[PDB]
Order: sequence, then structure tokens, then C-alpha cells
Amino acid sequence: RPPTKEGIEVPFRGGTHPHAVRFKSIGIAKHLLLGHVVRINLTDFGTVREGFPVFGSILDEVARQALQLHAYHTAGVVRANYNEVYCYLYPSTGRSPKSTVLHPTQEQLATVRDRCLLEREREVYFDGLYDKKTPRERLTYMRKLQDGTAW
Amino acid sequence: NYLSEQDALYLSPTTPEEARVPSALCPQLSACVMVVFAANDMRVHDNYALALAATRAEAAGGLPVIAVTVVDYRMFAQPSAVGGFFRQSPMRARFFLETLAALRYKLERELRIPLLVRCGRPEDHIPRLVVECGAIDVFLTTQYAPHEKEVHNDIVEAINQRRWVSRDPTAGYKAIEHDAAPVAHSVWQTTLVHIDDLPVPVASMVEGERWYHDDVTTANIRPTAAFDRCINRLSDLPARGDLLPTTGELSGLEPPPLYRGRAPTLVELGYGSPEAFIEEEVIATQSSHPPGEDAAIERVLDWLMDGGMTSMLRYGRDRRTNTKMYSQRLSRLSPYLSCGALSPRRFYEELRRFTSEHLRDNFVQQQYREALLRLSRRDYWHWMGLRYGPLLFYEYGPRPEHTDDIADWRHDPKIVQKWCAGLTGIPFADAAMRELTLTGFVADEGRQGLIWLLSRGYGQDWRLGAEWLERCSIDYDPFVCYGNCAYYSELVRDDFGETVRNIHWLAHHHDQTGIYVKKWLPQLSKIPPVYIHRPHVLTERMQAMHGVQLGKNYPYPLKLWDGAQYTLSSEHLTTYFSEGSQWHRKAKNGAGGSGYAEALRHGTVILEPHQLQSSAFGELEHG
Amino acid sequence: CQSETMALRLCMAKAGKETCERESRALDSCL
Amino acid sequence: NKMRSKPSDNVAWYDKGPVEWLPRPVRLTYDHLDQLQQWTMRATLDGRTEEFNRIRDLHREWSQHPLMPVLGDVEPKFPLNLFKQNHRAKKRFLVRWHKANTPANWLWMPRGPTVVTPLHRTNPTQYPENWKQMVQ
Amino acid sequence: VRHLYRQTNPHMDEYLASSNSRVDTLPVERPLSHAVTFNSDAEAEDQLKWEGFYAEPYVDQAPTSDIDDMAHTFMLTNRWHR
Amino acid sequence: NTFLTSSVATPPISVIRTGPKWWAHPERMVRQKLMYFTLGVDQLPLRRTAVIQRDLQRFHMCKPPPRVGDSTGYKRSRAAQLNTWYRRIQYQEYHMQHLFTRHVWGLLRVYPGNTTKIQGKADDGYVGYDSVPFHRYNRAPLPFPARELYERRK
Amino acid sequence: FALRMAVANALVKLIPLTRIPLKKSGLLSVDRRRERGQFPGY
Amino acid sequence: AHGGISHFYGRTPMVEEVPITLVDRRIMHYVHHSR
Amino acid sequence: FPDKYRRVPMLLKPQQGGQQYFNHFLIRSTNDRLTQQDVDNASGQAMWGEMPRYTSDMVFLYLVSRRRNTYAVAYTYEGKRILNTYTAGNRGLKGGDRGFRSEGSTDNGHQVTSMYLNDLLPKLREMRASEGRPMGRGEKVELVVRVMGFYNGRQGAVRAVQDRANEFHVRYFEDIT
RNA sequence: CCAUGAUAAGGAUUAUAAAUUGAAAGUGUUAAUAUCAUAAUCAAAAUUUAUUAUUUAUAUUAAAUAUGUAUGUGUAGAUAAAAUAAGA
Ligand SMILES: Cc1cc2c(cc1C)N(C[C@H](O)[C@H](O)[C@H](O)COP(=O)(O)OP(=O)(O)OC[C@H]1O[C@@H](n3cnc4c(N)ncnc43)[C@H](O)[C@@H]1O)c1[nH]c(=O)[nH]c(=O)c1N2
Repeated sequence: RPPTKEGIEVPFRGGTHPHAVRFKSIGIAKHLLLGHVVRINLTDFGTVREGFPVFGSILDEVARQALQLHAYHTAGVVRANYNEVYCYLYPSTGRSPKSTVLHPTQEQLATVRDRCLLEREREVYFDGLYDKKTPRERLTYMRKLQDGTAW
Repeated sequence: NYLSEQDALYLSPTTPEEARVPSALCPQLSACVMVVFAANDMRVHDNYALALAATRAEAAGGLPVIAVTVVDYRMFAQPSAVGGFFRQSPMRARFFLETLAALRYKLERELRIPLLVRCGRPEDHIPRLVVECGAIDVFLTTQYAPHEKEVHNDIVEAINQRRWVSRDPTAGYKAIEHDAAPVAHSVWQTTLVHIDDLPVPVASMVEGERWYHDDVTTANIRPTAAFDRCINRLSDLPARGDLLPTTGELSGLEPPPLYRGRAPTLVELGYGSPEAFIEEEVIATQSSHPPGEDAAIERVLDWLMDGGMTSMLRYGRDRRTNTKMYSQRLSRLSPYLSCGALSPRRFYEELRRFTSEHLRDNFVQQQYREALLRLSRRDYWHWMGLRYGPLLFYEYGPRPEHTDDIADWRHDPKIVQKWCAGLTGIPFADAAMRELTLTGFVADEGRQGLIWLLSRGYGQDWRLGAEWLERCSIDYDPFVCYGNCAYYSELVRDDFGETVRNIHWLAHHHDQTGIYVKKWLPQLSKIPPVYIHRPHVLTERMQAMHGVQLGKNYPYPLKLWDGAQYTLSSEHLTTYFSEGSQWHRKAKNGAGGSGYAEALRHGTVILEPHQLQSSAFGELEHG
Repeated sequence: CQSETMALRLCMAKAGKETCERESRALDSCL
Repeated sequence: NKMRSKPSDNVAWYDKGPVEWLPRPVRLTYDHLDQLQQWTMRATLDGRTEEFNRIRDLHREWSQHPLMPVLGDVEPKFPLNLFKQNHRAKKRFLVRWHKANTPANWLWMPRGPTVVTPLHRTNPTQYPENWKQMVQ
Repeated sequence: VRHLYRQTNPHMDEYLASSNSRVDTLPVERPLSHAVTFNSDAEAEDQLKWEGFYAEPYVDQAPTSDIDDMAHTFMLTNRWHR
Repeated sequence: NTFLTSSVATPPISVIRTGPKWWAHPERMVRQKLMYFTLGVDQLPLRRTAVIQRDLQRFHMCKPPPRVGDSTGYKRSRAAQLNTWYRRIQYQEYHMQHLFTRHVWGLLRVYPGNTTKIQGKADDGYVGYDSVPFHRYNRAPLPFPARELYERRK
Repeated sequence: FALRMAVANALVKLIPLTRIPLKKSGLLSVDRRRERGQFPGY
Repeated sequence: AHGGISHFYGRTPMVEEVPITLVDRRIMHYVHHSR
Repeated sequence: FPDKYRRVPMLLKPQQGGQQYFNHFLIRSTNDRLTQQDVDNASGQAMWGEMPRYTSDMVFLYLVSRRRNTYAVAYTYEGKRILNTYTAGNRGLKGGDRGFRSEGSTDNGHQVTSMYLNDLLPKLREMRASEGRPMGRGEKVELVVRVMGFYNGRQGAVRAVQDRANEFHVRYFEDIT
């Protein structure tokens, strides 16, 4: 078979210093030039409200480094899990040619952030009451809801 | 006789009331849109013809959808061109009929689409039913193989010309009597990469597997959601409930209405003396193929889930190695892809989704690329068969320029009998033949070994082996099968491709330990792995120690070593097809079992006998 | 006992149909 | 839970030997023994010895002493794997091996006209029903 | 310190004979020769070893390369976990 | 006979390994001896397996002799040879029992269990009143008056 | 086995010299084997 | 040159004139002793 | 691990039967010894040197075993290649299903050498017949075996060449380091 | 809302030979769980709610209301168990 490029993943964390963000963005641009599809995921960011601005700043840094290194790529839809916020950057390789550095707009980022915040809030306030055991787990979850720490 | 009575019942000038599709009650439902199903597609999930018919009916209004499937009666009971082998052996025929029943259940119970099953000549049955039903659009797939391309062309011509058929003679008629200008839409849906999307034209395509893989790297694959949406919206279209089966018919208390159709059986198709077609051997494999579409989807999901992706490439290798033919982790999806129950686009989407989900692993992309490479290899064989055309099925392959070293194709009925019965001396070839004859499927390495051994190893004609693999393998695709047979018989000698390897090389490479041979022939279990793949080398003491007596069980090889005429006699070289053999004592009258001229010996309905077939039968009778 | 072992093993190699109980007894006695 | 149309190993072979290999269990009762005694009495009173001759031929064919196996000849055994208890794999291997080892392919049993059986009468003429044919 | 050949050999019709003059497209091995009489020891012992006399009756259900594959997989697992 | 339901098949090694419970049960062995005797044929394999089972059961309690003293080169091979020879004799007896049971069934007009073959008059496995409408292993549909194997009278 | 043991003991009581053969043949030797008692766990 | 007298004909350390299985086993034992 | 029959007495494991026959056997033995004594009394009353010298018909066979491979080649006295080298990778045994450890094993070398010799014999006959030198009805070709490598496949190769001694006759067995 | 106890899993080895019918089952810890001595806002009658070891083909609902849906050649992967009046 023709050699498939490895689907690399670059970890990120809420609270990374701008020097580390710059270095990781440089590495991301390097791998995009090499042709690897990269994945950017924020692991530890607390609530989804505080994890989105840092992700946007990371996207801006990656965009600047890609503009400097001539690594044109397209960013996919930003998907926020409960624990992480992740996105996929696809470089110009094979079937899909990409000649420009493309990033989601702030309007799209705000819509995604609102949707994910609603999803997380609805999940914590509704699903947890039913997805666990009734005699003890349900009572503990009700205690957490009363305390306000159920999130 | 069954074909004659079917013709006299349906293809009759008057078309009696019993064999007449009931008229609709609402005037709008008088017209409808018809679809033709065939052996190339028995699915309702990614059928381009079905989606196009649904869209046409939606555009026209409340136009009902009707489905017709006419079985090719010739393909089930007519003898092979060379050697008189069966075509669509009962093992394949049962699977085909079960898949047809599954498709009918899917259409009539889930989609509420009445499917009408007919037996006889497709080119006669289809246009007459078009005229009787008054269909405006007939949607069907494009068959491009001999005995299918010609029948498809005849069908579309007769649909365009509005031709009725009566089958006392071969007679056609105009549409003035029917006791709207219909149009036929032929769509291409067989290949994984749809035609007109290929990066290079077929005519100017360079003959090369690796070249086609590099082309499919750039080429795109059509999605399935677009057609799934049309299939889903098909349910909102009104349907003619009078054509649907009733509860009694579903329970089987009464036979289906005569205008609907009756699913044929083995005896009705022409298979005689079934006792001679019962292979009493040990089925070492532990996996089956449940016929159907939902079953195929479930099999795909289970193969993806249970870690079957390692069958493509072992983890962390990046280089193809010997396969494990004894494993159950292989994707046995070739029957479901050849019969059209599973669509290549759906399988590709499943592979892509699985790879994306497990992309965190650093090797799933290589396995996905290997699977896509195999699908593209199937498409490449389709394209090469289309390029070769009728030349693919002639002697010495399509290209005589590569056959300088090939002999004159010495043909021996007894040698072909032993080869097709698995009575050779190579354990790997014997095990592969046993698996193919019992299960109806064997691995790629087994197929390569069998075809090479018959064509180049023994000097027999390659068409005999190709037709025997057609008879046995339930996943028989004409183009893929014949192209691979030609390639591995050293007939098509395209460079920059897979090397043709010896049967001994395959045995030493893919079965070095001998698990596969010791599992499919457990009487050889005691032979050490050093002496397997060559048990004839053993002396009398060694064979008595290992419990394998040559001549008694597991006879001597077809290809004796140098000499072996002075140190061996008839006591050691035991015959297997003489007058007093078990093979004669079968069929409850005595003609033989499975093998050379089996259609002539057992088949009830034989059409256009040949001088070679008659001479072979006479020689078999004399011997 | 080299001689007894050699005799027993020669019997085993040469005569697979019949075993030498005499040789086996000689071996186990000399051992 | 899953439904499989796979032919299980319990498929019988109705063309290898008078009794199908891996035979179904049979229950022979004293009622059967009494019926057999009555049938034999009636047959011997009528004088039809053909069935007895056929039974004797079957016994002569299939009732010969097996041969002494040479040392090293033993039935294959299942390897001791570390993957827990492969009970199903062991059962499948054993059933497959015993299905392959059909009675026709039993090499230890001397069967056929070539072998000499110095324990049973060769032909029905030697049996006491032909006592008049061996006189003086 | 041909016709005549088949008439003469009725059993050979169902088999094939290789040419001793030149190597055929399908090579077939000849039976090996063993020592009927041994001059000394360590000869019958070697013959018994090569005849499978001391070979375990256990049937190979998994290949020996499975352990190597598992070791390589574990190494790569540790590598990507690092 | 009186047992007419579906039956599973077991390897002969399993029944041989079953000692004086089913295979070596004295009452069953006496029944087999009576079956041979009423047909007027010798019971040589039955007597061979009988003496083998008697010798095995008499000393099954005793502990095996020390294997260290026994020579693995010769004694273990001899023991394996004897065990295989006994197992083959028991296989022959088992086959003879099944064959003669089928023959006596055919003579006495005894309808066997489902999917049971009686050479001479069934040849493919008689099946009747089964849970499955179709004949197993043959896929042949079955009538309601399953099969009259023998003549009506008596 | 229980009947045989009882008869052996009766013979030993009746004729004292019969004690030696029966004892050497192990007919008065009782075995303490006992079937497993009832238990809902199994 | 691999025929007749060869390059290694003078550089052959061990030569034994003629079964040869015993000779091979003895030579392997001597090599094992050396190493 | 524990004893299965610990609860059965030793006198019952196993129980010795036939006690009544011992006295009769002893008396019979005494009588037999007495009559043996009686009959005994009655009878009493009544370039040069150890370097091998080659021949032009002898074929030089080279067997080179490696750590994970093995090779068998042959050459005529003139120095021509009778047949190309047969390797484990050429035969396909190195491909897998046994592991890298099994590469260059005793059995692997044995089967590679056997295949090479079987393919060599017709090629050797054709080569001999090319120059008008028939082999004859009885094939006894003299070969000089030269073994190199000191590995497990060496024993298999020498066993394989020892096999088929009717057709192949070893004249000199030399080792090369 | 009491966090503290039990339990699960679960192993150890001396009995020569004669006599005798005799002279023969033992648990830490790691774990999970819970109803007890210890820290206030809420489970036990109105139960759907999915909780491992089940009756397969000659005859099948009468005493507290006591089961109408899985025939398909008995055909996967994993999991558990024993040398104990039985007969490796
Ligand atoms: C002599 C001979 C005859 C045939 C064939 C090969 C040879 C040498 N083949 C191709 C090959 O044998 C077959 O595709 C696979 O072995 C089927 O096994 P799996 O389904 O496990 O393949 P696997 O698990 O890889 O399935 C992936 C799919 O890719 C395709 N594929 C894989 N290998 C292929 C190959 N070598 N060539 C073409 N397509 C391939 C098939 O559609 C298959 O279902 C074939 N195939 C077939 O579908 N019908 C046939 O009638 C024959 N006949």
C-alpha cells in the first residue's frame, strides 16, 4: 500500500503558558508541512466557558505559525466532550487539496461554545439523576445538586 | 420440463387470468415505476436504481413502485463449456435462493414493495411484464458480462420498442395488444468507485494493479446517505396492497398467487440425485455466512468490533506477510459483495467510520489502506475484465503474447476428477479444495494454489479450473474469478504486480506450522511440521509411526517423483474412479459423484449438447 | 551400561514389529 | 443468542460404512432381545439361513483382532494453552479427529479378502446347516 | 571397513510421471533413504530423532510467531504510551 | 424403539473413557452378549473389552508406580502402545455393538431414533415426528405419515 | 460392599481362624468414604 | 573460483574423508569446545 | 494435588484376592521340587598427503547456514553453477507462521537442502547430457560437501544430504569457518 | 446517611516396616460491600422493570390470581468449577 501519514495528536491543557502554546503550534505547523493530519485537544480546562477562549487563542497561534511556514490546512468542526475540547486540522494531502489557511470564524466559535455549554448543563442537571443507582448514587447526586458541586 | 411449463404458463399469447397481475383500484395507481433486480444487486440500502426509481415516482406523484426478479434458469442447470461441470452448484443455488427470499422479505415486509419472482428467460419475462403492468420507467443496473451484458441489451431494446414475447416459438410482438412510451434507465452501481469518476479513462487506462491503487488514492467515493434518503422517502409513496402476500402465504399454508411467482427449488431448477452432491468430510472452519442484507451488515460490524482488522495487516508491520487461513478473524464478506447484498460504498463507509473512531491508535490507517487496496483490486479486476471483453474466457487467456512458455493444454478427465475432488498429494492444496467444496469459500492463497496447481502444476486447461471454482465458490464474480485465474495461470503476465508463487512456496509460507492442513485433514495430525507438505517422502516405518498409510488414506501425489514406475505397483497406487470404486456407487442408480461431466451425468435439463461433452461421456462410460 | 543401551536401541530401530523384552530386562538389570 | 445456520459437527455421514459414523445413541432392551429370539426361532424353523449367513459374514469382516501399534503411534492430544480453558476448541478438535477416523479407514483392523482369519468359517457351506454335504 | 504405455501400465493412467531429464514446473521430492543397519551408536539415535519418535503428539493450534507478534505489539504499545 | 426423539452424537473416546458407569456397566454388557449369542456369533471383542475393563477397574484404586524408576525412553512408549492397543480394541467393540444394534433393528422392524441410519432399508437416516419440519443434514421435507419402513402385516 | 463386610465379620465371629484370610484380603477393612452433604452453595 | 582447487581449498581448517552425520556432529562439538 | 483415595484403606488399595490358593500353590511347589529332586537323582544314577585429490566428475556442494537463514548451492568441477542458490526466503519458510527464532532451524535447513537436491538431480542430468556424458541407469553422483556457519540448520542440511544416499554419494565432508 | 465489623478470593505439611479398620480440610491479606458505637431535611407499598446456574416431541390447567412466545444441522468469543462414594 502507499504509505499513509500518521494521524498525530498534540495534547493541550487549559493553563498552558504562551511559550508552550507557541512551541506546540510550531510543532503542529511542522507536522502539517510533513502532511500529517493533526488533532488539538484541551484536556484540563474546568468548565466549557473557560476552555473556549484558550482554544481560540491556540487556533490563532496555529494559524500564525502555519502562515509563517506556508502550511495551508483546514480546521474541522470543534467538538467539545465533557472532559476535552478537540478539533482536527487537515493539511493539503491527496484527494482534498487546500491552498489556504482556513479557520472557523468567531461567530461559529461562539455558536459552538453556546451549543456545548447547553449540552453540558443539560447533561449535568438532567441525565445524572437517572443514569446511576437509585438507593445510594441517586441520593449522592441529589446531595451534590444541593451543594452546587454536581458539575 | 419445468422451464417448458413455466413458458407455457407465463409466456403465452393469451396470458390466462391466473397468471395476470391484478389491476389497481385507484386510476392513479394504474401506472407505476418498475425496478429489475439481478444477481449483481440484492440490497435495499445502497441501490442506485432503487433510489432513482423512488425519485422518479416522487416527481411523477403518487406513482407506486414495483420490483421484478427473474432468475436465469440456464445458469443453474446448464453444463459448463469445458469438462461438463455444473454451473451454480446446489450449494451456491441454495445460498442464491435464500438471498432472494431475504430480499423479498425486506421489500415486502419493511418497505411494503411487492416483489415478483419469475423463472425462465429474463429477456422474455421482463418486457412482457413491463407491457402488462404499464410501467413508465424501468430502472435496472448495468450488467457488462457475457450472458448478462447481452441479456441486458436485449431487455433494454425490448423495453424501448415495447415488445411482447410468446415462447412457443421465439416470437416477438408489438404493444398494440396487451391481453405510454416506457423508458429504461440503466445505472452503474457495481464498482466501489462509480464510473465517470475515474481519474483516468478505462480505454486509456494502463494495465496495472498498483497504478489503479494510485488512481483510487486520488479518486473519490460516492456517499450512501443521499440514496438512503430516497429509500426512506419511498415508504411515503402509496403502495398496491393487493400485490402484497397474505398471512397464510407468509405462513406457507398455501402457495403464492400464480401472478406473483413461486421460488424454485433444486429439483425444479434441474439438480438431480442430491445424494451424490453430499460431501461427507470434516468442516474445520467454525464460521458460516447467513444469507441476507441485515446479516451482512451485522457481519461487517462484528468483524470490525472483534479485532478482525488485523487480518489485513498485523499490528505494527507496514509490510504484508503470510496470512492465517485457519483463522476466524478474516472478513468473509466476498459472497455478500459479489451477490450485491453488501454494497462496496457501505462497506467503505463502515471501514472509514471505524478507522476514524479508532484513529488514536497509530496503525489503524495502514489497515484501512489495505482494506481499501483490496476493494480497489476487486474494482481493478472488473475494469480489466471489461477491457479484455470476450477474450478473457478464451484458451490461453486474453493475451497470447505472454503465453510463449505455456504448453498445449493437455486435458485428462481423471486428473481433473482427482484435482476437483481434492485427491492430490499436496496437503495445502487438498485442504484448500476441501474447504472450498464444503463451505463454498476459501482464502485468496488457497485459490491461488488451486488454480496454479491445476493450470501450470499439472498441465491441464485453465478453463476447467476456472469453471470448477465458479461451480464451488459462493462468491463467484465472473470478472474477478477469470482474471485471477488467468493471472495466476501465467496467462496474463502484467509486470509491476504480485508474483506467481509455487504451491510449495505457498505451503511453506502461509502454512509453515501446518495448523491449517492438520485441521482440514486431521488424519495427518501426527506428521511433524518438517515432514508435512511432503508426506510421501516418509518411509514405511515413519508412516506407520505417524498413522498415515499412503494409498489407504491420503493417496500418493498426482505428480510422481523421478522414477516411481519401477519401485511402485498397483498395490501401492490405488485407483479412485475405477468400476469398483465408491465414486461409482452413488446417485442411487450409479453414475458418479461430483466432478467431470457432472451436469451431464446428473442434470435433468440439458440444452445444446456438445460433441466434446458426448465424447467425454462415452469415454467415461467405457472407462 | 553402554552395551545394554546400545542393544536395546538397536532392537528398537531394527525390529519395530517386535520388542526385545530380553534386551529390556538386561538393560534394567545392568542399570 | 445469535442464530447460526452453520452445519454443526453433529452432521452424520450416511455413505461411510453400514452404521453412520459418530452414530446416534441406541437403547437395546430385553423386549428387543425377546423379539430377536422369537424371530430367530421362526427363521430357523422355516429353514431360511440366508440372514444368518449374512450376519456371520458381517461378524467375520468386522470382528478381527486389531494389530499391535508400533511404538510412537498414539492419538493426537490437545496442547495445554495459557488462554484459560479452551474447552470448545478441545471438543471441536476431538470431534473432528474422530469423524475423520472413520471405521473404513481403521488401519489396525485386518479387513478384506486378502487377510486370513483362522477363527471363523469362510463360507456358509462350512456351517452345520450343510451337514449332509460333508459325509463319509 | 501413449497407447502402449497405458496398455502396459493400467495404474499410471490416473497419475502423472515427471521427466528425469529436466526439472518440471512442479517439483516433487523423492523418498529419503534411511540406514537399515547401523555400524555403531549415535546413528540409530539420530534416525529415531529424525523419524519423529521423540516428538510430542500435541497438535499445533497456534503458531510460534504469535508470541513474537505479541511481544512486538507490547513494545509498540509501550512506545506510543511513552 | 421406545426412544424416538432427537439425539446428539459423542466421540467413541468419550464413551470408552467412561468406565464402569455406562460403557463397562455389567448389565449393559450382558445385554450385548445376549444380542450376540441369540444371533449365534462369537463375542470375542466384547470379552476382550470385558477383561480389559475388569483389569483396569481392579487396580484403578492403586497408585501408579514411580515414574522416575520407569525409563521415559522405553517404558513410557510401551505404556502408550498398550493404552492405544486397548483403546483400539474397545473402539472395535463399540463399532460392532452399533452395527449389530442397527442390524437387529432392521430385522425386528424397530424404528430407530431421528437421523439414525439402518443399512439396508434407510441408508440415509430415518427421521420421524421431529421438532424440525425438514430432515436434518438432508434438508428434505418430511410428510406427516413420516415413513413406513416395513411391511404392514404383523 | 456393606453386605460383604457384614458377612466377613460374621464369619470371623463364628470361626476365629478365618480371621487371617479375610483380614489379609481386606474384607473387614472399612472405608470411611462418604458422599458430600447438602449445601445450597453448590 | 569454486571448482576444483578453490580459494578456500588451502584455507579449509577441518577435512574428514568418508555416515557424514557423525562427522558433522563431531566437528560441531569441536567448534563448541573451541568457542 | 491431594490424594483421591486417601479415605480408602491401604489393604483395600488394592485388595489381594485368592488367599485360599496360596496354600495349594505352596504344596504343589513342594511336590514339584520333590519330583525334580527325584528325577535329578535318577539321572545321576543313570597439495599432497592428507589433502583430498578431487575428480572432474565430482560436484562441489556448499551448505552455508546463517543465524536466521540457510543456503544450498552446487558447482561442477569446471566452476559452473548447476543450479541457483536456494534460500529460506526463496523457499518461503522465512515468511512467518513460525517466528524469527525458527528461521535457520534444523528442520528448515533440512527441507531447504532436500528441495535443492531434488531440483538439482534433473538439472545435473541435463548438464551432464549436454556434453554427451550420460549419467546411466544407476544414478550415483559423487559430491563433496562443504559446510559453513556453525548453526542449527547445519545439522538439518547434513541430514538431508545424507538422505537419498542411493543417488548422492558423499566423497569428502569439509568445514569452512 | 451509622464506618465500622464480618464476608468474598484463598493457599500450609509429618505419618519406616509390621499390626490395626485403622492414625487424619486449614488461614493472612488484598478487595468489594454493608442494615453496627460515632456528622438534621428525608426508599419500602400505588411495585414494569429489565437482577448467572430453566421443564425439547406416546397421553400435557381441579381449589388462595399463578405466564402466548426463542422449533431452525445444537453451530462463536470469553467465564466459572472439581482431583472429596466413587470408578484421569
Ligand atoms: C483463482 C482465484 C479466483 C478468485 C479469486 C482469486 C483467485 C486467485 N478471488 C479473489 C480472492 O480470492 C477473494 O477476493 C478473497 O480471497 C476473499 O476472501 P476475503 O473475503 O476474506 O477477503 P477480504 O477479507 O480481504 O475481503 C475484502 C474484500 O476485498 C475484495 N478482495 C480481496 N482480495 C481480493 C483479490 N485478490 N482480488 C479481488 N478482490 C479482492 C473482495 O471483495 C473481498 O470481499 C475472487 N474474489 C471474488 O470476490 N470472487 C471470485 O469468484 C474470486 N475468484
